[PDB]
Amino acid sequence: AALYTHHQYIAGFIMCGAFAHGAIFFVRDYDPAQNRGNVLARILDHKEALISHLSWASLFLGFHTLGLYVHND
Amino acid sequence: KKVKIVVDRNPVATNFEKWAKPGHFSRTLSKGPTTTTWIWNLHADAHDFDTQTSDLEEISRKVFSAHFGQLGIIFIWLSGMYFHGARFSNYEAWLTDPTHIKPSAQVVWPIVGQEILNADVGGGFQGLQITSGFFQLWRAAGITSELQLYTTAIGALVMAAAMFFAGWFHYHKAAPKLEWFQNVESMLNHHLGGLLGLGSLAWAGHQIHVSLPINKLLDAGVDPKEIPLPHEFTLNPELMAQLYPSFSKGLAPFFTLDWAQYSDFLTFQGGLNPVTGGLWLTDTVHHHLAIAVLFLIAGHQYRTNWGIGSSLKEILEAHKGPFTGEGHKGLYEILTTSWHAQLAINLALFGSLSIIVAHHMYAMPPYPYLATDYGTQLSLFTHHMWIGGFCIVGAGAHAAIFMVRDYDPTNNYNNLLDRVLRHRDAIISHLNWVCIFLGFHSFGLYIHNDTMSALGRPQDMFSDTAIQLQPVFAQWVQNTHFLAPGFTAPNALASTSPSWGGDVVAVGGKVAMMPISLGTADFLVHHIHAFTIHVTVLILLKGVLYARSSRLIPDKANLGFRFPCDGPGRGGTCQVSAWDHVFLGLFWMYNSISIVIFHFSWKMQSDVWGTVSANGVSHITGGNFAQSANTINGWLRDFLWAQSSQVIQSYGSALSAYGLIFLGAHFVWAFSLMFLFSGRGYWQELIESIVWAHNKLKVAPAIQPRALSITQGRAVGVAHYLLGGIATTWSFFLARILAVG
Amino acid sequence: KVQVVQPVNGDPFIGMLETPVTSSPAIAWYLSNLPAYRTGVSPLLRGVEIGLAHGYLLVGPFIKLGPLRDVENVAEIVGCINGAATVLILTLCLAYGAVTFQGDPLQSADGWNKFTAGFAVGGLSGAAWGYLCTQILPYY
Amino acid sequence: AFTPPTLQSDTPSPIFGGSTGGLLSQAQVEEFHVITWESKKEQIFEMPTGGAAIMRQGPNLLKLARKEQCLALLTQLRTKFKIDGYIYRVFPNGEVQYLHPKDGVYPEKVNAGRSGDNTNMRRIGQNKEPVQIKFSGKIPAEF
Amino acid sequence: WVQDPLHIRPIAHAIWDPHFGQPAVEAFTRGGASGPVNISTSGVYQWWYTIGLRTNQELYTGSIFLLVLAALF
Amino acid sequence: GDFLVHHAIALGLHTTTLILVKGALDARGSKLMPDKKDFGYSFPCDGPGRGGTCDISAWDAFYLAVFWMLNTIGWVTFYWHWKHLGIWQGNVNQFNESSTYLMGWLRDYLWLNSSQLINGYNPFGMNSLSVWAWMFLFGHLIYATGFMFLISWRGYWQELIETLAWAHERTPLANLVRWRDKPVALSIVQARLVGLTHFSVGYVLTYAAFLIASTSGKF
Ligand code: CLA
Ligand code: CLA
Ligand code: CLA
Ligand code: CLA
Ligand code: CLA
Ligand code: CLA
Ligand SMILES: CC1=C(/C=C/C(C)=C/C=C/C(C)=C/C=C/C=C(C)/C=C/C=C(C)/C=C/C2=C(C)CCCC2(C)C)C(C)(C)CCC1
Ligand code: SF4
Repeated sequence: AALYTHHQYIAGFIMCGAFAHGAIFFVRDYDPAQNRGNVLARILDHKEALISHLSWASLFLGFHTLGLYVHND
Repeated sequence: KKVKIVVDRNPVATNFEKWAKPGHFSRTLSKGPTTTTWIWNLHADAHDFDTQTSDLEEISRKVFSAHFGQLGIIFIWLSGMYFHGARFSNYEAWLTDPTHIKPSAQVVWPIVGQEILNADVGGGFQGLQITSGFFQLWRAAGITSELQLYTTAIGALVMAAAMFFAGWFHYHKAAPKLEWFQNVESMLNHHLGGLLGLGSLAWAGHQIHVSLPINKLLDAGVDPKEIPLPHEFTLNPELMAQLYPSFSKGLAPFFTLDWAQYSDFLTFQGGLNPVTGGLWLTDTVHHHLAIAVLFLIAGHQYRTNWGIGSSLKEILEAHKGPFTGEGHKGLYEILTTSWHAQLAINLALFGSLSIIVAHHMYAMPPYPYLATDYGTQLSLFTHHMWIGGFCIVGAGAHAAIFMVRDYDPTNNYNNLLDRVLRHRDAIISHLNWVCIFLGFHSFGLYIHNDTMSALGRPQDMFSDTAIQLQPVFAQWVQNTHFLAPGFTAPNALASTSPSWGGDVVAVGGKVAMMPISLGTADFLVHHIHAFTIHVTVLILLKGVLYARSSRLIPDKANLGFRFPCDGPGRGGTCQVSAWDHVFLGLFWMYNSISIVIFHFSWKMQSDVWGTVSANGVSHITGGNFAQSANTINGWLRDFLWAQSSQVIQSYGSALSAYGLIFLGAHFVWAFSLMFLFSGRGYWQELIESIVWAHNKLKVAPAIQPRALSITQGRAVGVAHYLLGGIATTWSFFLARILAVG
Repeated sequence: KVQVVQPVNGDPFIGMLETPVTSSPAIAWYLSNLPAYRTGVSPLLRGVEIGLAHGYLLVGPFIKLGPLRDVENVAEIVGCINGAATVLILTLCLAYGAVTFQGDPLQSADGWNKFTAGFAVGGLSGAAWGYLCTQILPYY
Repeated sequence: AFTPPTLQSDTPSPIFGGSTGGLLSQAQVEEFHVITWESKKEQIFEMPTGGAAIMRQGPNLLKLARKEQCLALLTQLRTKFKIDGYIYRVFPNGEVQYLHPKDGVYPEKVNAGRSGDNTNMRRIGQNKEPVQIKFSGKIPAEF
Repeated sequence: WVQDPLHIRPIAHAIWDPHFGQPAVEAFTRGGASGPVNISTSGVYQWWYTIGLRTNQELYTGSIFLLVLAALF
Repeated sequence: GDFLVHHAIALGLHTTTLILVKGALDARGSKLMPDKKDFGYSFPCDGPGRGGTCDISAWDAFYLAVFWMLNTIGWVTFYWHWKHLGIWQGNVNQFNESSTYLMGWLRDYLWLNSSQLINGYNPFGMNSLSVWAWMFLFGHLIYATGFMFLISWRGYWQELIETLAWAHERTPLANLVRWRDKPVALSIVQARLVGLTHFSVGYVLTYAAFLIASTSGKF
């Protein structure tokens, strides 16, 4: 139990750090002129689709998992 | 000059045009909802009558009619209570055997298996077990029939209609002028004499003629269906004479000043009735007669349309001394022109009164068979404690509001308000030192106990087994109160409460009230109470004092009472307003009252409540408060883990609902954190992405979804936090006390 | 009519008022006659007096409440504890002096350095005299 | 041309009973501020440090700690009294600056002869990219 | 622990704390050690046992080698 | 029960990723702050204008996502621990029937397994599990402290500290000691960091104490 929980918490923190440093890359080291038309620019182009679909997936999962738990309860 | 009645005829026309158009009262709210913030501000500013009109006359009229509406709502509520007692309650069955039938007054329907909630309370009945103490109240009144509850409910409905009609009439047909409202001397004369005074006198008359013979016969022990109806006792002094012989002499002793002859129903006894566990109704009769006379005397002080009397202004202006400059000069003008000043005073005094009520009702149960009803005890105490705390925080909020809006420095020059505002840093500095010192010497004591217990050095921790901290002053006061009857209370036959000392009052095999001992744990919890109270008063007092200005933001009152911040400048000015001070004071009041009710619950379940086994009292928890309350682990294990066993194991029973709310409240509280840790910007950009998704499918609203304002985010967060916490404690208390006790 | 609360120095725009606690002649005399508020006296001697008072004051808590209070040998353990407390507060004084005085003759680099030395030899002395008072006092 | 007025040290102060929000140790080591105005009647006003003072007929002087307190007091005067005042900055060595009515004309009215400091002639997104200015000891909005 | 891997609680390090009472010193003497000790929940005993380390001299040799290696880095 | 818990895990991963991805992409500028890259990765806000811009920087997205990471890993470890605690005792039925509703989690897991942990020290003595009981309460204290920084914000504290500064500069026998650094309340972003650090440390310590004392106690 100790080893599993230890490595799981370590992994969670490291994932948060990976995303934090991706954000820092975008704020600091991202050059639109060099990265023009590549997959990085293209994924910045339609960010609203990504954010809205993450929002839908999370809303669905939360609504339904909570609803089933509450119904059973 | 000369107090009189002044009204305007038909000031307002009774139409429905303004209901069709929301937001009519406020100029800013008008011109359509461009964004949802309009929808929120429509409700947030509905009763803020100050921002709808600057005329104090119109503000006062709106307040008058709103009070009538509130009275109508309260009468609807009372009518509902009495009607449910009349129809869906086992009151008539509970009267015969009040010791074994569990009070109930709400049945549920069959619709989705919720029928299980119908408890097997008793009397051949099934329903939810009420804890509002209405059965004991009705028995103390002397009801003993379900027709009388129906009559009372219908009368309360008629009176609710009367209240609503009165509100409509006094806003739309005959509305008072402003100079009517400002007759504070006449209003005080009528609220001392007419309201409280004549009300107490009328209640004493009722008890003498209804509640006293009926309850005498019930306490002697009679099936209620044979007892004469109250009008029979009232109308002939023969029956009362057989019960209370002094009624054979009539009113002649009263007008002859031979009042001692009324000693058989105007007693001074104290203590509890051994058969019911409540105060003697003769004692309460005498109490109400006495205070009715005292209030009638009090209601003649102030001057009105005749020369005799004192003036509030003259009395206030004459109390000035060397340390205060002008003293109370200008207090009269800032009390009869600002409603928020009166609201602060009245809310503070009302919350303190509610808390006093809670105390005086657990210690000295005033209704028959109410001490033995442990659920009613706990519920009534906790309810009045929470109501008092909320009212006190409201007093703080409205003191701040008055300090922001209705305070002008022209009339408040070198008077008491000016003197206080002119040295606020000293007050706040010293109050913060007191909070620090109390926090250390209250919580660090618990932490020292915890550390010594975990280290295996119980000879070092503060406890009765080691370093003692004994409440010498509280114990001395308890002893002094015990020694009163016959010494300093020569005409009192027994102590006012069996909590000072003496014997154990037990009713129906259940303890009603036994002496409460104070030791080291009681010392520690009382200092915890002092610490929490002091931090709460610090927050609210600092908000009131620095409402206007601050060395950080001198023009704060220009930003209003309720504003989020003042930019990230000066290092950050988040939550600098008075409203945010109220927002934090709510959290601290919650903490304070929660610790108070935890202390009451554990102390009563460990040192008072229990069953008498013909050889000693066997308390519910067995006395573990005296030895386990000294440590935080003791509270987490011997009170919160241990006593939660009745709520988490409630599934499939009648208390199953308390098992759901206990969980459900845990949700709401946690949900509140969403609003308290987050900020508006994240939500605005998230909503921007959501709105793009809607735009792509032509379903965007024409009303802009806007994230909640900063102030509203904080308000929603605190509302949810308080709701979740209070509901958790309420369900836990109720399930615990309805499964044991 | 008795005006007890006035602004300090008669100037109402300084963050003080003179009050029957701040300016009453008894309190003013008592504080001015305290060793700290004596600019004229040599800083070493004022440190000596302060250390004497504070070292002697500081013994009692550990004597009556230390971990080894119930054992008879508590007096000497506590004398050691108070010597250590005075020593630590001494290095506090040195850090403060070496920080605040780097760019009342007490408020100077050499004035404080001597005052820190005077606090030493007097501070340990009260921790020593406190031990002797435990072994010599009749009443104790 | 314009000539800022001279700070007359011997000026009556408002009738004030003493406050706990007045000057502190910062006014003896750094610097403090002085505000001077001229009252057409002796009237009660609200001093930004809590409490109420009475301003006297004629010239009045009042010294505070922060500049912003002085400007808050001056805004109160301009709105509720229509009184125009002057804010000087006093150093503890004796030096005196003249602050708020810098050109005699208030900051909201064009004076024609003022310096256009810190006025970029580009929009808000026309600034440089942080990657281009990396390791420069500045921010994108000052190039 | 090598002899009885299933009936021995692996010891982490010794406890030296001058605040302990006598009962705590009694309660923390566990896996056969002479004084109070901590029981390891890191699973390093199993790892070192599996990879070939059997005696304490080998553990000490590894510690010395790794100390020198850290100095070299 | 495994179905329900795996979907809870899916909710956690998706919401944490939503916060992190949104803060990473919405970091060069939003509709609310079109020039956010001019301010850097971390900054407090953009004043109370335009409705209010609290927690607007990308650093605040990381801040808000750390809570969700903690919650999600807590769900994962709760699931693993209860599944295997049923496994190791041979009583698979307790989980398999009690894990389909939340009161089963609250009662048959948190409440039941906490009996030995909270009994580590008590008025009748202590055992080896006293250190874990103390650590349990210690983590509770740290987490509860972190709420102070998370809920209260710089503005009450600045005025309070400043009144304290008046008190210290102005009291006899203490005017002889002055601060070299002017005491100011923690900054906004710093306070968010402090509250988050307390939250995480308390979370980790509390769960570690519960896990070690609930597994080593029974086995
Ligand atoms: C290989 C791993 C790695 C590396 C090399 C870096 C490197 C860097 N990071 Mg980063 N980061 C990482 C992982 C990593 N990170 C992870 C896993 C996370 C998720 C938590 C983050 C989240 C993160 C953020 C949000 C930020 C950085 C920033 C930075 C830069 C400056 C760091 C700094 O400010 O120092 C300062 C170090 C500290 C202030 C330490 C704080 C104290 C810690 C967090 C808690 C202490 C409590 C303690 C453990 C309690 C004791 C326990 C006991 C009491 C029980 C730097 C280049 C900053 C940056 O780039 O600026 C734009 C920035 O803001 N990182
Ligand atoms: C128990 C606490 C709690 C709960 C329930 C939530 C729930 C949620 N969070 Mg949240 N969060 C929390 C704590 C919590 N959080 C904390 C402490 C933080 C740190 C500040 C965050 C930070 C955070 C961020 C940054 C984000 C979320 C998001 C979300 C949403 C994710 C979508 C979803 O799961 O849909 C499921 C929906 C629900 C579970 C809500 C339940 C539905 C209700 C109960 C039904 C209504 C019934 C009834 C009509 C209620 C009204 C009755 C009353 C008026 C009388 C969701 C609503 C994300 C989001 O915004 O989504 C897009 C988002 O990005 N959270
Ligand atoms: C049916 C009779 C009637 C009619 C037609 C009107 C009509 C009008 N009144 Mg009114 N009034 C009435 C009765 C009536 N009143 C009564 C009985 C009272 C005594 C309380 C008042 C007191 C009163 C005041 C103080 C004011 C008005 C005002 C007005 C005007 C606009 C304000 C308005 O009501 O907007 C819309 C109001 C509503 C759509 C309904 C109000 C919400 C109700 C009261 C909720 C009741 C509480 C309820 C229990 C909800 C709480 C809990 C809930 C969750 C269950 C409008 C022309 C205002 C005015 O003069 O113009 C500026 C004004 O301020 N009235
Ligand atoms: C004997 C005289 C008398 C009595 C009994 C009352 C009683 C009351 N007044 Mg009142 N008042 C009086 C004189 C009186 N007043 C005078 C002379 C003035 C002029 C200054 C005022 C001005 C005044 C104001 C401005 C307000 C009150 C309010 C109230 C109510 C307090 C709220 C409450 O819940 O209390 C306890 C509730 C009860 C005891 C229930 C009893 C209800 C009955 C029906 C009372 C009706 C008696 C009525 C005052 C007598 C004349 C009515 C008749 C003309 C039809 C209360 C019912 C407040 C209020 O609630 O607004 C309505 C309020 O805002 N009064
Ligand atoms: C006699 C008591 C009393 C009265 C008459 C007032 C009157 C007033 N208050 Mg006030 N207040 C009080 C007590 C009182 N307060 C108390 C006890 C507190 C402490 C909590 C406060 C704290 C307070 C604050 C902080 C503020 C006011 C404000 C106001 C003014 C506007 C109120 C408004 O319209 O908001 C609109 C009404 C609502 C938004 C209704 C929602 C209120 C909460 C969310 C309801 C809680 C839910 C409920 C318990 C049910 C929960 C169950 C759920 C599942 C449905 C108004 C004149 C505001 C002001 O600006 O003053 C000028 C202001 O900001 N009050
Ligand atoms: C468990 C969480 C927690 C804790 C420990 C505190 C603690 C404190 N709060 Mg706080 N608060 C909290 C939650 C918490 N709060 C939350 C969630 C909120 C949001 C509503 C607030 C909002 C709030 C406000 C608005 C205010 C406070 C204030 C205070 C301080 C009051 C002084 C005192 O209590 O005396 C003493 C301090 C303690 C008893 C803390 C425990 C320390 C132990 C017992 C002793 C210390 C010795 C230590 C163990 C040895 C050092 C070890 C070494 C390694 C360093 C205090 C430090 C008030 C303040 O600033 O001062 C008046 C203030 O006004 N709080
Ligand atoms: C079935 C199976 C298989 C397959 C598998 C697969 C298919 C896999 C995978 C995988 C995956 C799929 C993985 C992943 C993960 C991911 C992650 C983990 C993420 C991430 C990202 C990030 C973190 C980002 C960052 C950033 C930002 C944010 C910005 C920009 C850019 C950067 C990068 C900087 C096999 C046959 C082999 C085996 C058996 C089973
Ligand atoms: S974070 Fe919010 S409350 Fe704080 S300064 Fe910025 S806008 Fe104002």
